[PDB]
Amino acid sequence: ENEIGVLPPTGFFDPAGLSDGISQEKFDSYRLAELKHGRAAMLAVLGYVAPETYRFGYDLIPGELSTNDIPNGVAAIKAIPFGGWAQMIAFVGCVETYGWFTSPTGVLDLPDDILAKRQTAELQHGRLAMLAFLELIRHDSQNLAQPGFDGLDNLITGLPFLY
Amino acid sequence: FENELGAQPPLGFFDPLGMLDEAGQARFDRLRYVELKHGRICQLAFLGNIITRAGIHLPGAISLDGTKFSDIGNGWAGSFEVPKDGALQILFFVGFLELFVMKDVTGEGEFVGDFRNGALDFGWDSFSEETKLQKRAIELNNGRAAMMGILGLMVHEQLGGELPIVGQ
Amino acid sequence: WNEAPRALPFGSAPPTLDGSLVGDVGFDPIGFSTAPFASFNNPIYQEGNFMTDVQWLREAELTHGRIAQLAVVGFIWPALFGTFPGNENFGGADAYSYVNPLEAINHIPSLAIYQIVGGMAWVEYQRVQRIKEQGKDRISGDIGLAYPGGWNPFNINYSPEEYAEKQLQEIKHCRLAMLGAFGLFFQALNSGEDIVSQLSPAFAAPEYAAKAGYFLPQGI
Ligand code: CLA
Ligand code: CLA
Ligand code: CLA
Ligand code: CLA
Ligand SMILES: CC(=O)O[C@H]1CC(C)(C)C(=C=C/C(C)=C/C=C/C(C)=C/C=C/C=C(C)/C=C/C=C(\C)C(=O)C[C@@]23O[C@]2(C)C[C@@H](O)CC3(C)C)[C@](C)(O)C1
Repeated sequence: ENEIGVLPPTGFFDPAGLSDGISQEKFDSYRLAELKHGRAAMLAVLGYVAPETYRFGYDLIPGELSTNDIPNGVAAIKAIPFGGWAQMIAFVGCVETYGWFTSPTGVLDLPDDILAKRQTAELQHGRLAMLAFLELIRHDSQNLAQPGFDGLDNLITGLPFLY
Repeated sequence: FENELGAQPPLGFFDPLGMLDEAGQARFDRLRYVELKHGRICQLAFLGNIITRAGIHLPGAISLDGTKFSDIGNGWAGSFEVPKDGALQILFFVGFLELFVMKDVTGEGEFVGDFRNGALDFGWDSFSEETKLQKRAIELNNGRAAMMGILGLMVHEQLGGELPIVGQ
Repeated sequence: WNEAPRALPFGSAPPTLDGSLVGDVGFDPIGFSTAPFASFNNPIYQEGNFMTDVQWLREAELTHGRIAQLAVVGFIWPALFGTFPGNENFGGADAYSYVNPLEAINHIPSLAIYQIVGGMAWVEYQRVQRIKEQGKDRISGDIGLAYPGGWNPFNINYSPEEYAEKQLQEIKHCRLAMLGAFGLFFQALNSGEDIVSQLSPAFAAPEYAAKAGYFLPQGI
């Protein structure tokens, strides 16, 4: 009803009443899911732009398949073999399930008000990144399906100084 | 375990994985024994490899049906031309040595690996107390070195490239 | 958390800053000073023997700054002071003629690279030994250069106030050199040229814009 993540641009934004009564556990699970989807969206937005200008020269499949040649965007999933996707998914699962490659020194020792404001800002930035990723995916798919549709050319219609 | 030999200036004691932690004494002795054995094996392997790659090859190194010594190459790839039964005898000899004098047959236990077979001493009481520690530490240090480096000699042989000093 | 420190007067700083270390103005908006940054997975760690997280961060900052201070001069010197008189009877095939700093990396024999790596590894090992032995009492820096007590071929002596001002100058130049090395490297990468060939043209004129000359006859 009233917790972190309520800021004045609007105020509550629950039109369809997806929560209504629920419970503390269900609300906490929903908050965790929102934070996870938000962090994933922010990482996706950051990673959708970097390869346009920089490229690591590693040979996914030694001998050939060298990053320097695979397409960027939604066309990489077809080029990358299934083995690499499985390996990286298993790796991130090892990171998530266990404490491996994770350090509790990032929790920090911030005071209460600072922590609350920082959490609200984190949620806001992530909520923006979600729709950012949605728009990126829709533009990429529409352009790839039919070249010339949505005449704005190049990936990343903004930031035209890259090209 | 915090004052035993092998903990010296360039790092003092160094247990990053922390496998020791709680232990008795059998584990420490077993780890020391395996470290020393890997040592000895690796120094002899590296010395043989460097003396073979130097270019000095035995005349009587010739094998069955002539197979002149100049034909023998270097490395794992170059080793695939020596007789199979010759290396079978060689491995018989080494497993024999594993089941032979290389053991505390006498029953003397100055330190882990001090077999000495009570018969072939070259002078052991002559050295002072600090000299024994210095020699054991230098043997162990002159070991850890060999062990890792040789893995590289083995890694670099198959990886391919041009290492310094050694030609390749 | 203290409010309105020197620099960021409209922000705040964690209380871990305090005074003590030289060059502290209060710049710490994020954090990094309220976490165990020198004790969690430290293999050399030693309870009742290590320093404070802030001193560990100061050591890291000093290392990065020293490297950058050397790197700035390394970038600048060969461009305008000429290359080393080497390549004589060395069989380098103009390997030193290149001046583009990102081009000479692929023409230098591995002897120099491995010599440099080994020497700096030796210096780092000396630093590690000193850090391990000075326990929770490290004057910071260590490596025993020209200050009385360690190696001092020129016998440099200074009053404590001289030492404090020298420390302040060192840290200021370290930060400035970090910024300068970053800028120089990225400018060289972007323009494909060294700094001298990039600044020299913008000094007199382009050829297509300067006038033809003076052709009026004299004496008529
Ligand atoms: C047939 C001859 C023979 C016999 C009977 C022995 C007998 C023995 N050796 Mg031995 N050894 C021999 C030949 C022989 N050796 C040769 C030719 C070498 C090379 C020079 C060695 C090197 C060697 C070392 C270095 C050690 C022994 C040890 C031992 C003892 C315990 C071995 C054990 O637990 O089983 C072996 C059981 C295993 C499950 C093998 C373990 C394999 C390790 C963990 C990994 C191997 C990785 C592999 C090489 C690479 C894989 C391929 C790669 C692509 C990934 C035992 C007395 C050990 C010892 O004295 O401690 C008690 C010891 O530390 N030996
Ligand atoms: C949704 C996230 C996501 C996904 C699915 C991908 C997927 C892909 N990226 Mg990518 N990338 C991402 C985020 C992502 N990236 C981000 C955030 C960046 C900026 C750093 C990049 C930068 C990048 C480059 C420069 C390149 C790729 C490439 C690729 C492709 C080859 C696989 C690979 O090497 O991945 C690499 C994936 C990463 C490097 C992301 C790792 C991010 C994790 C979270 C960092 C974890 C912390 C880190 C270890 C340091 C810890 C310190 C502590 C303070 C945190 C593949 C399609 C390559 C390619 O050919 O693309 C066409 C390539 O050269 N990516
Ligand atoms: C020493 C460790 C090690 C070793 C030996 C390998 C070996 C290999 N990796 Mg690899 N990898 C590792 C660690 C390692 N990886 C780590 C730590 C990462 C970071 C996440 C990666 C990320 C990675 C990527 C991104 C890719 C590889 C690929 C490859 C293969 C090269 C091409 C090939 O042979 O195709 C032959 C391939 C096969 C015969 C199929 C192998 C299928 C894998 C082994 C199944 C993995 C299952 C997974 C781990 C657990 C189950 C799923 C999980 C959700 C429960 C090769 C088998 C490439 C590849 O697979 O291309 C095909 C590739 O694109 N690796
Ligand atoms: C790898 C093992 C190793 C180790 C531990 C040492 C250790 C040592 N060597 Mg040495 N050396 C080695 C290998 C090694 N060397 C090799 C392979 C050669 C060539 C055959 C030499 C040739 C050599 C000579 C000719 C001399 C030494 C000397 C010394 C001693 C003083 C070092 C010094 O003051 O330089 C410290 C140097 C620096 C700190 C320079 C660093 C400058 C900046 C920081 C470079 C930054 C590098 C950067 C981070 C890496 C990325 C760049 C890269 C892509 C190129 C020291 C005991 C000297 C001495 O008095 O001993 C007899 C001496 O005169 N060595
Ligand atoms: C102590 C230690 O060890 O580490 C510590 C370090 C530190 C920092 C303290 C820690 C932290 C917190 C973290 C990780 C903070 C990182 C936060 C981060 C990186 C947040 C990204 C936001 C991105 C957004 C909002 C993008 C919007 C994108 C938008 C709005 C777009 O429109 C995208 C766009 O594409 C469109 C749709 C159209 C295109 O034509 C144009 C562009 C490209 C513009 C940790 C976790 O405690 C660990």
